[PDB]
Order: sequence, then structure tokens, then C-alpha cells
Amino acid sequence: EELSVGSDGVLIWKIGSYGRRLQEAKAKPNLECFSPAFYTHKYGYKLQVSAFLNGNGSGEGTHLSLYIRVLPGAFDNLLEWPFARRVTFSLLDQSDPGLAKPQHVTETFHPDPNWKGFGYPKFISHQDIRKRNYVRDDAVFIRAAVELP
Amino acid sequence: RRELEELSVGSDGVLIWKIGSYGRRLQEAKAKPNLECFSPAFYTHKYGYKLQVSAFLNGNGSGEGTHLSLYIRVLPGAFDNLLEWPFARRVTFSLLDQSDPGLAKPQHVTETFHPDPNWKNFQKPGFGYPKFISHQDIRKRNYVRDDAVFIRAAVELP
Amino acid sequence: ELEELSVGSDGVLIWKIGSYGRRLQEAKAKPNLECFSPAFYTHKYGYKLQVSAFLNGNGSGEGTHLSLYIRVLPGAFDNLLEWPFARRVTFSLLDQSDPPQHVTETFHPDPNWKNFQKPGTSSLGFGYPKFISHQDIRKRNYVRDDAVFIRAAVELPRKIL
Amino acid sequence: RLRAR
Repeated sequence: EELSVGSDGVLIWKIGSYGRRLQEAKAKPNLECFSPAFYTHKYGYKLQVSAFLNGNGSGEGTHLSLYIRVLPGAFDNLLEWPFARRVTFSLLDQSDPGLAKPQHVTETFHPDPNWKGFGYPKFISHQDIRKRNYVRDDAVFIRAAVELP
Repeated sequence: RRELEELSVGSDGVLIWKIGSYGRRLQEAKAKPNLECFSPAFYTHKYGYKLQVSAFLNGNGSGEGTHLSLYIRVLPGAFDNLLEWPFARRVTFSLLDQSDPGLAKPQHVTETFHPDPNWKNFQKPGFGYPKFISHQDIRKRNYVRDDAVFIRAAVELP
Repeated sequence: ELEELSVGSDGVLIWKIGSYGRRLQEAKAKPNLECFSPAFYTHKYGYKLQVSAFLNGNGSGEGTHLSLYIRVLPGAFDNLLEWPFARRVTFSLLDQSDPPQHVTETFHPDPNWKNFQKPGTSSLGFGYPKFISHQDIRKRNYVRDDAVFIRAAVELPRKIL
Repeated sequence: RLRAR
């Protein structure tokens, strides 16, 4: 049933219990949270997003770090390699879009033809993550959008 | 299984709900005044509102004993914090006429409404037709066929 | 207790048959042995179909070919659809090379074929006894990592706007 | 025609 996660493909990953998990990551460095595996598209690349709530590399103790990696997929033999699709990360601001226009935290990159962990050691600092509604009901939304040709 | 209910997404904002064993379920609905059938929960669109349709085969409120009643309600959804409130998308119910579309253009029984922003369930976490179709009318055409009925709820996507 | 979630994207099913070598040997040993794709719906609230393959052939293709068939199954929504089933079907055995020449066949369903008529009015499948010969399938990359991919595409009704 | 319950 985890092959049953094919998308647009946009993944929205909800990390609930933010406070507790952040705490566990401070006490335990390189503690990595994982998104579900997802398909960029039906019969396409299998990807997975990972986060460091208390940072990784240049970001440890001060930032959230965000990465994406390729998983072995059933349909890998049918696909173009290396993986070359545009990837966009967003930490969502959870405000009512009819009430206030949300200011999402966002970056986009073209895949580097060497690995496919790829991403941002400093995606957002702990100080910024406490603004607006990035944390709401003790959860955060990470969005990963992969552009289909 | 709840992760099964999270895969339940409308197709262009459409849920088609099949109520099988129609004959029997109507009998249970006569025997028990508050017998309510439930559709699966479904999402309007992938990261959207979670809704659920309910039906009373033997009617509810002003329709009790005389009509099919069809209602829809908003449920707590994972992505409620990213959505506009109150829920305000137009809802269209159809009881489907199960005739072959190759013979004649089937005549669905259809009603449409705009959510009233004063009803509590449409605010951030049933509403519909008590008298959607009468027991006499539902036996016309092919609304009941092979002892099943099709309820369709379409939610207008912006 | 299962899904109904099995829908094609979009009108396309891709079926992976792994352990090909072993399954070919089993098919040689038992000629009545038929491999089945999962059932799938052409589109949400559409026809329920299923693909079948004979790794060591069937009828005219037995012992020499891969045989490929498709069939209409009873579906939850059959009463809301046009019968007989009449959408164009395309079979492909995929050549698993990094973008490759697929082996592909297409037909328009026979309006007299009893299985293409409405389910619920014993038999059977429609397709190709000689879809690809045993010799042809060892070419290119049709078999790779001990697996084959069968693709069935159904032409979906067109939207009216 | 629309109503609660």
C-alpha cells in the first residue's frame, strides 16, 4: 500500500508533535525525521523527504534542515537517470488564506548530477519558525513539489 | 484503515456512493427511526476539505417516513489549517438514474446548494435535503436497479 | 476488505511480472497456468478490467510465444456506463532501456465479443496468442533483473467543455 | 430548499 502514494506530484508532509520531537533532536543530534516515500508520478521516481528539527551541518542547533533523496523504485528501469527534475521545498504558514495571505518559506533547485541526501542545512532558523503560524496545533507542514515535464 | 480513508479523494470533487442491498436496508430503516447510512469520508481535492455524505433511506425530519433524505457534513481533516473557513463550496446532490447512456440520456434527480455560513458544521472543526426524493418517485425509471442506488455528491472546486 | 483504489493513470495500467525465469519454467510445466494483473478501473467510476498473460503461450502461441489478453470484469459502476465496452485498448511489452522500442499492439474492441458486453448477462479473454515470440523477448531489454513490464492503455472518454 | 439535520 505504500506503492499506493503516487502524486501530482506534490507531497505534503505533516510533522505532528513538533515540540516533543524538537526536544528529542536537541538531546539527540542528527535525529532525522522521515516523510512517507512518495512517487513523483504514477510509475515514476520514488522519493523521500527528511528533516532535521534541530539542524544538520551548518545548521545544527540553530536551523531546520531539509533534504530529499531517491529511493529504489519498482519502475526505476523505465526512468531517465540521473534524476533531473526541479524540486521545491516549502514550510507552510498555517493561516486562513481568506483571512491573511500566508507567507510560506520556499526554495527551489535543479538536481545536481552527482548523488541521485540533498538539500538545505539552513532552511529556516528556530527563530523564524516561531513566527506567524509555521507551528500550529503543535505540527508543521513540509511540502515538496517536483515539476513534471 | 484510516490511512485508507485518507486515500479517499473526490474525482474532480465528485464522490459516487453506491448503496447496495437497497431493499433490505430500507426495511431496517422502517424498523428503526434514526437509521442513518454513511458514505466513506472523502476529500474534496487532495489537500482539501474532508466531507462525508449521509442518507436516510426512510427519511429524516420533514421527510420521515415519506422520502429519501441526503445530507453532507464537514469532518475534521488533516489539512484544515491550510483551508478557508467557513466551508463555502457549492454542493450538488444527485440520485442517479441507472439507464444505459447509449439508449437515452438518463434523468438524474439533482439539487444544489450553497453552504450557509451560519451553520455550525460548516465552520472550522449534517446539511442537505430531508425531502430529496419521495418513496413513490424513487421507484420510477432506474433509480433503484439491481437493488442498489447511486448517490453522487459533487463539490464545486474553484 | 480491499481497496477499489486500483485505477489507471490515466487509462494506463503498468503490470510488473517479476521472477520471470522461474515463472516461465512453471508455465512450461503447466500449460493452463495463466498470470493475472490486478483488476483495475480505466478511470474513477469506470470499467473494471484485468490483464492476463501466458508466459509460455496459449492456443496458437503455446510453447513459442508470450500470449496477452484483456477482459472486462463485473464492476461496481457497470450500470452507469455504456455497453458493450468499446474503448480502444493498447498492449505493450516495455523495453527497459534508459530513454527504447516497445512491442506494441492496439485494437478496437469487438462489439460481438461476449466478454466486451455487459457483465452479468464463464468466458473469457481477448487479445494476442502470439504477442511476442520467445526469441524476440530475449532481445534488447524486455527481460531485465528477471522481470517484464506489461502496459495496457485504455483510451478514456473525452471531456466535453 | 436547503436545511439542517
